[PDB]
Amino acid sequence: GLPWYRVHTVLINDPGRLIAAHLMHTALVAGWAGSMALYELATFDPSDP
Amino acid sequence: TLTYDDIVGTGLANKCPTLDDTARGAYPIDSSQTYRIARLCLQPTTFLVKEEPKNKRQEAEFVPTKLVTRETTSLDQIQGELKVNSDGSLTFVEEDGIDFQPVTVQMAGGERIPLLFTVKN
Ligand code: CLA
Ligand code: CLA
Ligand code: CLA
Ligand code: CLA
Repeated sequence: GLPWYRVHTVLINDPGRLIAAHLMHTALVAGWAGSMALYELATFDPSDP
Repeated sequence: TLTYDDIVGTGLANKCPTLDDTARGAYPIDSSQTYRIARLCLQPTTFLVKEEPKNKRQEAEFVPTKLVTRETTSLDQIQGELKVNSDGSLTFVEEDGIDFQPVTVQMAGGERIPLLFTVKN
């Protein structure tokens, strides 16, 4: 019986699995950038600055 | 001196005849001579689309565009009597010839603006 907020604690020690974590919140952000980036890009109108 | 089997492929037949730098030597027009034109050719390079100006009324623009349909642009083989009317000026009246090449350039944005490059009638 390990409650959820405590579930991300898993690692704390074992920096290995953790690297892969940050290695993700990092691959998840980067994505979002290119993501909405495309999006906004899919809508910005240049017609008049 | 060049055969079709020699010029085909170069995308040259779309670019037309030059005159080397031995020019500036005026052609002796008569006024006693009928005179006609043989294959008048217009090879182009710069297509500018006047930008549909935004509602504001300050100098509408003439943006530059990218060519799409490769080489299907130039026009020639145009012929017509070259009139020599009073005051010694020449008027050329085209009777026929290949002159309506349809081109489509890509505007500033993504617009595909198509016009009918032509010098007819
Ligand atoms: C030369 C020494 C060195 C260098 C240059 C780095 C660099 C980095 N460490 Mg790091 N680290 C080091 C020593 C080093 N560390 C040591 C000695 C420890 C403990 C012993 C750690 C423990 C540690 C932890 C816990 C974390 C980092 C993280 C990071 C990254 C944070 C920024 C990032 O995410 O950008 C993004 C990076 C890029 C856009 C490109 C960088 C990757 C390329 C350049 C490397 C080439 C790929 C391949 C060969 C793997 C390389 C591994 C190696 C470079 C570390 C960054 C790449 C964070 C991280 O990135 O985790 C995923 C993180 O959470 N480090
Ligand atoms: C300032 C930079 C920054 C920081 C410090 C963090 C920190 C965190 N992110 Mg994160 N993230 C970021 C930028 C950042 N992020 C960016 C740019 C993206 C791209 C969208 C993400 C996408 C992302 C995802 C998908 C997840 C995280 C998660 C996390 C947390 C990992 C563990 C945990 O949740 O802790 C504690 C975190 C909390 C208790 C949540 C606090 C967030 C509050 C402020 C938001 C409240 C609810 C939300 C705003 C609206 C509800 C929407 C609806 C679905 C209910 C940690 C707090 C994980 C998480 O579970 O939540 C953080 C997770 O699954 N992040
Ligand atoms: C290395 C390659 C690279 C390049 C050239 C860029 C470039 C860009 N990213 Mg980006 N990004 C990258 C990797 C890269 N990213 C990676 C690997 C991730 C995920 C790991 C992201 C996640 C990300 C997000 C979520 C966003 C961007 C965004 C951007 C754009 C605006 C960001 C900016 O201007 O910040 C200017 C300011 C800084 C770069 C610094 C701010 C943070 C500082 C203040 C932290 C301080 C550090 C600390 C104090 C260290 C100690 C200081 C000590 C030396 C004294 C810009 C085009 C933004 C964008 O709109 O693009 C779509 C955006 O929202 N990126
Ligand atoms: C800044 C980065 C960061 C990181 C790496 C962590 C990491 C951690 N925090 Mg934490 N925390 C942070 C910021 C961060 N926190 C901030 C800014 C706050 C106050 C606002 C907190 C408040 C907090 C509390 C009270 C607790 C933790 C706990 C923890 C540990 C496990 C908790 C857990 O993951 O829940 C799991 C997360 C979920 C199940 C996600 C559900 C919660 C919301 C609804 C998710 C919403 C986020 C998601 C929808 C999108 C994210 C968007 C992003 C922009 C936020 C873990 C080591 C726990 C701990 O270790 O015990 C002391 C714990 O009890 N944190």
